Amino acid sequence: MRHYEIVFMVHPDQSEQVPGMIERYTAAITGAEGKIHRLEDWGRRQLAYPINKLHKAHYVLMNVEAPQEVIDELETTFRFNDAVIRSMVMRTKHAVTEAS
Amino acid sequence: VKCKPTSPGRRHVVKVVNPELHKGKPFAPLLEKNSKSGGRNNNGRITTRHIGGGHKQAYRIVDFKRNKDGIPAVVERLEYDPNRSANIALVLYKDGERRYILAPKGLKAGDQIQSGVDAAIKPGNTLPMRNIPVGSTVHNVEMKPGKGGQLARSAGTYVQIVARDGAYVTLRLRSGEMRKVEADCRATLGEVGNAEHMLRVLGKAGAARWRGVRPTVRGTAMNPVDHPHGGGEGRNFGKHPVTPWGVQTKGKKTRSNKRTDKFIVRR
Amino acid sequence: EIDYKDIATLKNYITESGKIVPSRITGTRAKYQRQLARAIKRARYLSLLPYTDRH
Amino acid sequence: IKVRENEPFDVALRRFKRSCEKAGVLAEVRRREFYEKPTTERKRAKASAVK
Amino acid sequence: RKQVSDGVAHIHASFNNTIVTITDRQGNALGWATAGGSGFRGSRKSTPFAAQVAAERCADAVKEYGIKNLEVMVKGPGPGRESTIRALNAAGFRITNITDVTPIPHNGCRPPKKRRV
Amino acid sequence: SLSTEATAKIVSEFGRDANDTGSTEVQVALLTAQINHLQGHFAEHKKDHHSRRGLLRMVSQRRKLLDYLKRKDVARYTRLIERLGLRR
RNA sequence: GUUUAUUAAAAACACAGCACUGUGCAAACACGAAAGUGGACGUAUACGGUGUGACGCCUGCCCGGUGCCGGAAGGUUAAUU
RNA sequence: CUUGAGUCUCGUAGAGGGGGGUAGAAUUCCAGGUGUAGCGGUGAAAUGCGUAGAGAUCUGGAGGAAUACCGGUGGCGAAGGCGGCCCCCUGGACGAAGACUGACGCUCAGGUGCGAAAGCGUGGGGAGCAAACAGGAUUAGAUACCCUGGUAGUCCACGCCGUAAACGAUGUCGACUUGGAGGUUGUGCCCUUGAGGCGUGGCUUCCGGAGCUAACGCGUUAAGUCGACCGCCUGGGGAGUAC
Ligand SMILES: [Mg+2]
Ligand SMILES: [Mg+2]
Ligand SMILES: [Mg+2]
Ligand SMILES: [Mg+2]
Ligand SMILES: [Mg+2]
Ligand SMILES: [Mg+2]
Ligand SMILES: [Mg+2]
Ligand SMILES: [Mg+2]
Ligand SMILES: [Mg+2]
Ligand SMILES: [Mg+2]
Ligand SMILES: [Mg+2]
Ligand SMILES: [Mg+2]
Repeated sequence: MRHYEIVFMVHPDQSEQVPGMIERYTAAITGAEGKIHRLEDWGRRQLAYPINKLHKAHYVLMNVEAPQEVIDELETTFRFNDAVIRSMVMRTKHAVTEAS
Repeated sequence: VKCKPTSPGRRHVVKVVNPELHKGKPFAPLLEKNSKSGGRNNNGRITTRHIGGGHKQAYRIVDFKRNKDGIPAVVERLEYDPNRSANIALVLYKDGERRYILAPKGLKAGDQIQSGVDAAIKPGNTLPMRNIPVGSTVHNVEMKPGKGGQLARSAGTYVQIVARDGAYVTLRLRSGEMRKVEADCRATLGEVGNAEHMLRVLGKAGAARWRGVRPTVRGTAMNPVDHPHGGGEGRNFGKHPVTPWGVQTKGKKTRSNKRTDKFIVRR
Repeated sequence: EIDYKDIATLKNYITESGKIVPSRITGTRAKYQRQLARAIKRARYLSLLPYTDRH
Repeated sequence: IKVRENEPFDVALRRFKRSCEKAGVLAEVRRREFYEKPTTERKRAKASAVK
Repeated sequence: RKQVSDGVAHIHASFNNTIVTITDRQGNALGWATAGGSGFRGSRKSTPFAAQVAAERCADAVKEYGIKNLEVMVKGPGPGRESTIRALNAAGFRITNITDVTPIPHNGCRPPKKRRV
Repeated sequence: SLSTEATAKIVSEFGRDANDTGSTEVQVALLTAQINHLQGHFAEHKKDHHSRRGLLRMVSQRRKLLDYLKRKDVARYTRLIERLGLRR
């Protein structure tokens, strides 16, 4: 498989869904013969610019390792989900853990 | 062309040109849900809107709206339906049901296909506009919540919404500019019908035109009576509209219900 | 440096205009300059850092 | 570019932002573009910067 | 007769002319000036000391309220990015923040070929 | 390019011994794979020429090797062209 | 291919192609005092009207006149009070 | 047989290519608020836009093209060329311990393929720019330069056309031959205590010695000393024209 690192920022007034969103994704990854060696909840915070309006959003990281196939399934559930304002996921670059 | 598969092009042998045929829909012969079809253009007496004739027809076929809901359809096979170039697919539900539908693009071989509020957003089945994102590409909507009219002309025919419009009304037909429509309505969401299906030329009247409609051409033809212009030594001069229709644009459709659509430019 | 979360060690390689500071006044071994800029770009999407300044 | 100071005075601080953009990347645009004229004059003016 | 108290002032600094409008906080026109309208026209304007007399004319149309303080919005290059702010500092007005709102794209549209003599 | 679990795999199928990544029988065969596999890639995109240049490279480069075998051990040639379904 | 059945078969009508224009569906348009019907069990890759008449290379300047399209601030102006 | 050439391993840098996404700045346009007699343009001017309310300003929306800063005397590519961020498919180059094959190589008429821009066909798209075209100005005239507009086109797909001062005006491959300063990327090593210091490969700038050269200049990336193969030249005009 190939490592990853996805940081999704969900709408500020939908934070309560963030915790639930994590379980789904995480569960899938685990059920995809993958691994999760990084995780952190940044919560809400001011933005550089009012990206997609407002001036704050909920941040979360990841840095998985699951097979590209199953992660490509994420872009869909990510797009078709007004909760999440912006999506941004880079490639492997070898397992990343702690710090951040 | 620009896609797959390209459209054959008959070679100069006996004044021959572009044709029309698909990749295939394996079989050459339909199901059973169909009527008999009317015949000519005439209105219980007089012709009415001249032009209209030629034989070869039958085959009604159906389905629209899609009252049925969350029950998994499976595309049985694409199929060719007369007069309207928008294919048709077949489709069977998980309870031996069998409507028809307007064959979207990526279809054929089985596929998902689901209707009802909250359903996979691909090109499966209709869905209340409400339960739809931007729908840069919806489908044969309905001016009303229950019907299925709109752009059934699938063939390349699309419609764009506007991400999230409130007030419960949106849509952007092709040349129809802008126009609001009850949001409690549903759209197939697929929105296709293959464009090239309408990218060949009939050929040479007869075996291509006649097999549909009569000589829809009358021109001046002179004879100041048969049409609001004629005679002359051999030319036209003046106005040439039939029944002072005034072919100089004019436009129509005034007052009454509707006419609450928007934007609409004039180039 | 190869990231964007380390927003802490970036505000130095910019200015009141959030513009990527040249390598002239940095001499950041070049090879690093390349990486340093790449971060400031992608990092701006996560609104972690600003693009312009007037808005 | 963002100024702001306490104790009313028209000192300046303004020409400080006048070193990153300002009338430069402005007139840079002004008229037409460049295309080949730059990649060339940009690589010739570089020769100047030698001595 | 509204008494906006404080409102930013846009300084459309251009070459062939310069104009400053003392709009309100939200961005409503309260009083605008203009070099072309400041006696001298043709092209004699432009020059900084010519725009200063222009924007200063606002303290004659926007003075009907009582602007006790105001910011400054300088847009576009030309002889009127400094002059204006200066004349305003003497007119009696205050100041809250100076800034350049000149439209600096990122290689978007392709500027006009133009000029070639 | 090619995956190790595959490259280091095939080598142990044509090598007249062990870890003989040099052997023509090996290298040559190793080329057909990356070639056949790319044919599915070039089926898509098409316009991607800069990648075909390398494709053609390994193709001719492969042939340069086949001619060699014929000029070093007639048998080995016809004995390998089959295991790879070559010649077409 | 069509045409003056019974003096004209043609260079005329048609044609496929092209263009302009109109029509958001209870469509425009047509038959009809109306109901209703055709257009179409079609829905802008669709339907109508006008002109040109494969195909090739093309299709220049004029918006003063008339017509049409947009604006509609101001002038003139019906019934009505 | 192994040093040429190639394979394997493990790393490294990259605007190499094809596909799909996505972001922010700006322009234009549509709508509405504020506000009022100018705006725009030039050397001046005028056309043009403005009291039917522009310009300015602010709010919302639509759309297309290109990606400031980083950006460099930089990098990648056979050439043409290739700059936002992200993912997917993919090519080449280089270094190092090495392990492997064993001359499998160099060049290449004909042949096949790739080719800036402009242009062509079908269908899309169209913000800005802009051949044509139309006004205004300049002038002796001005079928121009300048100004106000503006269509094809520029953008996308797919197919065609094959040209450019397609330039290093310098064919590809290999071996030799004083030096100096620098750039970029790999690797070994050094109280690795450091920015760092010493080597050893790739690619690349500038100066320059011998030599070469008609001179300018080229000068280890040669236009120096040699070897292998290919393309080409034989006075100017007529003519890259006629057939
Ligand atoms: Mg007649
Ligand atoms: Mg007669
Ligand atoms: Mg008559
Ligand atoms: Mg011009
Ligand atoms: Mg005949
Ligand atoms: Mg007769
Ligand atoms: Mg006769
Ligand atoms: Mg005719
Ligand atoms: Mg190179
Ligand atoms: Mg082109
Ligand atoms: Mg074209
Ligand atoms: Mg030299």
